[PDB]
Amino acid sequence: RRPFQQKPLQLWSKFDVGDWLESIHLGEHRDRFEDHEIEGAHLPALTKEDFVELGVTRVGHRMNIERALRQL
Repeated sequence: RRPFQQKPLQLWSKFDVGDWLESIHLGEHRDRFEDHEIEGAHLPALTKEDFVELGVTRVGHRMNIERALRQL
């Protein structure tokens, strides 16, 4: 169990995003989204060029990240 499972998207600290990323099998991105201090409130406003800057250069990852967003 982890605190992102327990609080709304908009209250996710940068550490919570990192927890959620790993939960969707994208922990490879956890440290670069943490240095950019991406928060939960940030996740639904990320543009494709944001995702590149965050190093999510693979289409497949972008789309997994965004299937998961809607599941929330």
